[PDB]
Amino acid sequence: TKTAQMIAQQHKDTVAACEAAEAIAIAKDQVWDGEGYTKYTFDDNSVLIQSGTTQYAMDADDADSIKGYADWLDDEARSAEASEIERLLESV
Ligand SMILES: [Ca+2]
Repeated sequence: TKTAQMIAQQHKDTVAACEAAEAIAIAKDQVWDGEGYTKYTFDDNSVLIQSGTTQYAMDADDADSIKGYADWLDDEARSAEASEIERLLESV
């Protein structure tokens, strides 16, 4: 088991996993698009990648906010949430 996986298993909260990763990473790279991501590469060629947008604040009375929630969900969760999202939009 490589370093990135051990960090992800032992430090489930992003802030703690970040401390572990930054202590030993040989590279740190940013992905700017989408949620934004920070990539920590380790000596064993594993990589821990952390999302920069892991929360969403939805105003249920605002169509754009609801649509933004839907877009921010991954595809599988969006399918699970689709009928609720439709209910929300119809109520606006
Ligand atoms: Ca995500």
